[PDB]
Amino acid sequence: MNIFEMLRIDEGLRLKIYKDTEGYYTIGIGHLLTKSPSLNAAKSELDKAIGRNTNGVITKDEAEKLFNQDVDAAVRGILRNAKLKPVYDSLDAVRRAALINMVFQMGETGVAGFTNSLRMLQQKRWDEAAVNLAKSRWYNQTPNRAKRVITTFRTGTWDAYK
Repeated sequence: MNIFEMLRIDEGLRLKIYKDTEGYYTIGIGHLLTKSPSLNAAKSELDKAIGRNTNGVITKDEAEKLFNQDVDAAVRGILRNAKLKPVYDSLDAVRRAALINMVFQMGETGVAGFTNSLRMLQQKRWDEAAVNLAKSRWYNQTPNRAKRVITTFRTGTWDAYK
């Protein structure tokens, strides 16, 4: 297991434009295209992202390329954020993956907003952090995924993805 397989499990793979859990146009392995309700706007974002006229359909190779870019972006977002970087640096590799997963799903700004959870994680108060993380719109809207990510923070193992 690793962050790529972890996110493939959580996000799946769809080669045509779909809507994510919030109703936003998305493609591939959880690649958000736009928050606009316009499919045409989403298609324009897709073409720009892939570098060709796609008409809403991509190949697996293309989906994987976007995915690699998006994981990279999540990691750099963490490292450039003054709230996220010290927490990330304090964590072991498995729990670092849990933090990347969160940023992949909700963005740097969103995760950086988990101020109290982040503090508990830096203090290595795992059970307390797990309870605090679940007191969130995140957990209430995507509870099974959030439970997997929280279990990863709580235990420092990949047990929730086996």
